[PDB]
Amino acid sequence: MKIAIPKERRPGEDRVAISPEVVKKLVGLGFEVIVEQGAGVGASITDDALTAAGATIASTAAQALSQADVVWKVQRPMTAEEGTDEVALIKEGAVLMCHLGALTNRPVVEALTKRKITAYAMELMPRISRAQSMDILSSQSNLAGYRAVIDGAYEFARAFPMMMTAAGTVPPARVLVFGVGVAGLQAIATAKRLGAVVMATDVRAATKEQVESLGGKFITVDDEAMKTAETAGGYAKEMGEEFRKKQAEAVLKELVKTDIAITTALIPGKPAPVLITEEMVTKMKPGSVIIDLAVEAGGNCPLSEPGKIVVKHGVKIVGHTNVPSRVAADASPLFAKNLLNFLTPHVDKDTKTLVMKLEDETVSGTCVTRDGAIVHPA
Amino acid sequence: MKIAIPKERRPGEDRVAISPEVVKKLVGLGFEVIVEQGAGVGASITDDALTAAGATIASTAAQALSQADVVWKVQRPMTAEEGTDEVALIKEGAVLMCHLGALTNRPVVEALTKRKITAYAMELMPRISRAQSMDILSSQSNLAGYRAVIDGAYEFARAFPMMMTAAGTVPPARVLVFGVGVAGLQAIATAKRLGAVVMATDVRAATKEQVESLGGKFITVDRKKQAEAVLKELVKTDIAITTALIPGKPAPVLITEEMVTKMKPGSVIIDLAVEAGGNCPLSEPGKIVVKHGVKIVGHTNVPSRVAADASPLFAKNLLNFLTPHVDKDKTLVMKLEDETVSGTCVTRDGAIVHPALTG
Amino acid sequence: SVKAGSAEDAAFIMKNASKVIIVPGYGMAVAQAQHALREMADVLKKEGVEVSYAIHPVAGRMPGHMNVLLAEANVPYDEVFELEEINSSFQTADVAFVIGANDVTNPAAKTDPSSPIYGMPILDVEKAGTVLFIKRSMASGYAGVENELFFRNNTMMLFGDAKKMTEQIVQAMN
Ligand SMILES: NC(=O)c1ccc[n+]([C@@H]2O[C@H](COP(=O)([O-])OP(=O)(O)OC[C@H]3O[C@@H](n4cnc5c(N)ncnc54)[C@H](OP(=O)(O)O)[C@@H]3O)[C@@H](O)[C@H]2O)c1
Ligand SMILES: NC(=O)c1ccc[n+]([C@@H]2O[C@H](COP(=O)([O-])OP(=O)(O)OC[C@H]3O[C@@H](n4cnc5c(N)ncnc54)[C@H](O)[C@@H]3O)[C@@H](O)[C@H]2O)c1
Repeated sequence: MKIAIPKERRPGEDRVAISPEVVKKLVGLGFEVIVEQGAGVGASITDDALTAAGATIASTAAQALSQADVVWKVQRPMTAEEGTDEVALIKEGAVLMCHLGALTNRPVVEALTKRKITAYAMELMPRISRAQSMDILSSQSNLAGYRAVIDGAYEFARAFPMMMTAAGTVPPARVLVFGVGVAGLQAIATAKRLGAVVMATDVRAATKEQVESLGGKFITVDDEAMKTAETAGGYAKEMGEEFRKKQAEAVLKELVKTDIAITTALIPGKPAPVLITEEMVTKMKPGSVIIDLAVEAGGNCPLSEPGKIVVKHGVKIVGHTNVPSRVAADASPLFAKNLLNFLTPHVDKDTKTLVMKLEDETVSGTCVTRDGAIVHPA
Repeated sequence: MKIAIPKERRPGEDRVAISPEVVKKLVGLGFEVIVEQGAGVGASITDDALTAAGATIASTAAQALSQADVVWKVQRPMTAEEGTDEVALIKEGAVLMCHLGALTNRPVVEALTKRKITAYAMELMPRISRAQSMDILSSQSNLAGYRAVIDGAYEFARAFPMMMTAAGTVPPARVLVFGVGVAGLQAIATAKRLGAVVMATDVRAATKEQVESLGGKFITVDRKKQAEAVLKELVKTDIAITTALIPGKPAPVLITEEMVTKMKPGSVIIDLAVEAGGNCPLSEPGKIVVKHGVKIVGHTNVPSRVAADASPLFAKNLLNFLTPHVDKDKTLVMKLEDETVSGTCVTRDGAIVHPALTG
Repeated sequence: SVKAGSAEDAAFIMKNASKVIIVPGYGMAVAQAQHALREMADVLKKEGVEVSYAIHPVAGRMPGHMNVLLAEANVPYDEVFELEEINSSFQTADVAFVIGANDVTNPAAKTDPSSPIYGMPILDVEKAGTVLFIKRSMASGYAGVENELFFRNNTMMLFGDAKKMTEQIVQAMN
C-alpha cells in the first residue's frame, strides 16, 4: 500500500495534490509516499520539505505511479489524444482520486475503466454538512472569491478605499456581487477589507442575512420567489425570463453607480444564468470592471471570453480560467486535505488495506468506476 | 484668459491635468477652458464629461495650446531632442504648470526660457502647511503605495488574509515595507487591511511610531549590524515593498542579491524606487524579473496605474496653487512674495530664475 | 495656567446632548483607540443622539490615515464627513469630541499670520457648545505650537491615553 502524487502537466495548472502536513499523516496510516520531482514548485512546495515530512521522491511521472497502489491528482489525467497518455502510466488496478471532471468528460472515464483502475470524483461530493472538510468546490471557490477582488483591483484604474486628503476626497469604489455562495461571500469580505461599499444579490433568501453580517447591503428582488428559490441540495434553480427582468430592473439602479461587478452565479447541470447583458454594460461607468467567475460554465455576462480580458463600452470584462490556480500555493494544501479527509475513514490500518465503505453516501456519490465497471447513476 | 490641458504624450502616461470639478471652478474664475480631445481617456474622463462642466474640446494638441495664456499638464513637455517638440506648441509669454522634473532636466527649462514661458515646477512646492493642498509629490506617492500592495497581491500565489476553514487553515501573508514615507505608510495600511502581518523598517527615528499607528511592527534590535534583525524577518517574508528614495541621487540598496537568495521561493519584491536605480539591484524598469525563486517587480510610473483617481487629485493640486492669483478686475498675477510662487518658478519672461539653475 | 479635567463625567455630557461631532487625529492612531471610539458612538445612537466624525484633510500622518482606522472599527461611511461639508455644523452641536487631534483644530491658522500653521484651513471646533480634547498631556502637535482652545470657558481636557480614556467613558455610559 504505497501512494504517489505526480506533477500537473496541464497548461496553467499549478496546483499539486500534496503537502508536507499530509504526507506525515499518510505515513501514519501506512503509506510509502512517493512524489514526482518538482511537483510542488507552482505551489511553493519544495522536494526537501516533502522528504522531511516523510516522502520518497520519484524522478519522473512513470516512476512515481509505476507501483503506486493509490494516486492523487488535482485535475483529470490527460488521455492519449490530449498528448501524453498519463492514464497508462498508472499501475493497473490502482485507485485514483481527483477532480476527474466526469459527466462532461467521458473519454477519460472509459480509459481508466479499461485498466481496472477504481476512480473517485470529488466534484460530486454530497451537499451534507459533515462532508465540508472533504469538499473541493468550497475550498477552491472560497479562494477564487478572494482572487476575484484582487483581479478587479488590479484591472481598475482607481483605489478601493475612501481617503480624505489635502488634494480632496478619494471616493470609495462601489462593488456589486452577483451570487453569494462560497465565492461571493469571500468577495464581499475581501472588498469590504479594502474599503469598498458593497452591494450584493442572490436568488436564495438566506443570503440576505449573510451579506449584512459582512456589512454589505442586499438588493431584494424577492418576487415572492426567493422563498422557493433554494432547493433541498442548497443550490439554485432556473428562475425564469420574467424574474430575470424583475431582477435586471432592480439591479440597474446600483449597477449604473457600480465600479466593480463580480458575478459568481452557477446552476448545476445547466448553463450559467445571465445577470449582466450587453445592454446593461452600456449603462455602466467607463473604467468599470466585471469579474465573471462563471465564465467556464457559459458566463454571467455574455461578453466574457475564457482566458481573456474583453474591453467593450469602456468596461473591462475579465474571465480568467481556473481562478483557484491563480492562488495555487494556498489552494493545493487545502485540496490535498480534502482528499485526505475523504480517504482516512475507510483505511483498515491493521493489515494496511483500503475498504471504501460503499454504504457511506460520501463513497457512493463519487465512485465513477470500480474494477472495470462504470457503476454510476449518470 | 484661456487655459489649456493637452493629452499626455509620454509612453505609459494615462493621467491628465484636469477633472470636471476643476473645469467648472476655472470657469468661475473667468477662464475659458480648453482640453485636447481624448486627453482624459486613460483617467476615465470623457470629452462629454468635460464639455458638460464648461470646457471646449480642441481637435489637436497644437490647437488646444494655440492661444492659451495658461497651460496645465502632468509630465514635463517633450522637446525637439526627444523627437516631439511640445514646447513649441505653447504660446510665447504663456504660463505652464506641471511636474517639470526641472532640477534634473535643464534642457526643457532652457527650451521654455527661449519662448519666454513662465514655468512653475510643482515638484518644488515648499513644505509648509498651507501648501499641502498644492503638493503633487504626496498625492501621487500615496496612490503608488496603495498600488504596490495591489500589484504584490496580484503576483503572489497565496491569499493575503489568514483563513480558517473546514479543510484547514491558510496563514496570512508576511509583508516587509522598506521606507516609511507617504507611499510606505499607505502600503502598510493597504497590506494590513487585507489581513497581512506587516513589518516595516526605516532609518528615521520618528517613523517607528507612524508604523505602529497603522498597526505595523517596527524592526528593532532589542549597532551597524542591524541587518541581522532585518534579514531574520526578510527570510520569513512573502512580499517586500521598497519605497526608499533620495532626490537627484541613486536609490539606496536595501535588499542585496545575497539577501534575495535567502528568501523563500514564491516571494515577491515590489521596487517603487526602480526609476532611481532600485532598492534591489535585480529589478529592471518596466519588467517583472524572476531570480532565485523570487519575482522582482519594477513597474514604471506607478501613479499612472491609478490614473483615474490620480488625475482629479493632480488637477486639484494645480487649482489650489493657481486660485489665489486670479484676482480678476480678468487677469493672473502671481505674487513674488508668495513662497509657493518663488519656490516653484523655474523661469520667467525669458530668463531662468530658480537659484539652483542660474549656474 | 490651563484648565484640566479627567475621564469622569464626559460620558453623560454626550449622553445628555442632542448632537456630538467626533474629531479624530494622529493621537487616536498612535493609541489605536478606534474600536473603543466606534462603540462609544453607537451606544449614543441607541440613546437617540446624533453622532458624526469630522475628518481634516491632513489628520494623522498620511492621506486617509483616519479613514483606514475608522473603517477597521466598522464606522459607517454615512457618518464620516470632510472639512468642507462639516465645518458649518459645529455651530449647531453641543459637543466637540476631539480625540488625538490638535493642529487640525488650531485657530492660529486663521489668525496669527506669522505662524507655521497659517493659511491651512482648520475644523472650527470652538463654535460647538462644548469641546473635549483627549490627549495624554498638554504637549504640542506636529506644528510644535500651542493651541488657544485648551484654555477657554467652553473647553474641557481629558488627560489620558486615547484608547484608555475612551474605554473608560464607554463603561461610564452603561
Ligand atoms: N495627514 C498627512 O498626510 C500629514 C502628513 C505630514 C504631516 N501632517 C501634519 O500632522 C498634523 C496632524 O494633525 P492632528 O491633529 O491629526 O495631529 P497633531 O496635531 O500632530 O497632534 C496629535 C496629538 O495626539 C496626541 N497623542 C499622541 N499619542 C496619544 C495617545 N496615545 N493617546 C491620546 N493622545 C495622543 C498628542 O498629544 P499628547 O502628546 O498629549 O499625547 C498630539 O498633540 C498636521 O499638522 C498636519 O499638517 C499630516
Ligand atoms: N457539503 C455541503 O453541505 C455543501 C457543499 C457546498 C456548498 N454548500 C452550500 O450550498 C450553497 C451554495 O454554495 P455554492 O458556492 O456551491 O453555490 P454555486 O456555486 O452553485 O452558486 C453561487 C451562487 O449563485 C446563486 N445564483 C444562482 N442563480 C442566480 C441568479 N439567477 N441570480 C442571482 N444569484 C444566483 C446561487 O444561489 C448561489 O448562492 C451555500 O449555502 C453553501 O454553503 C453545501
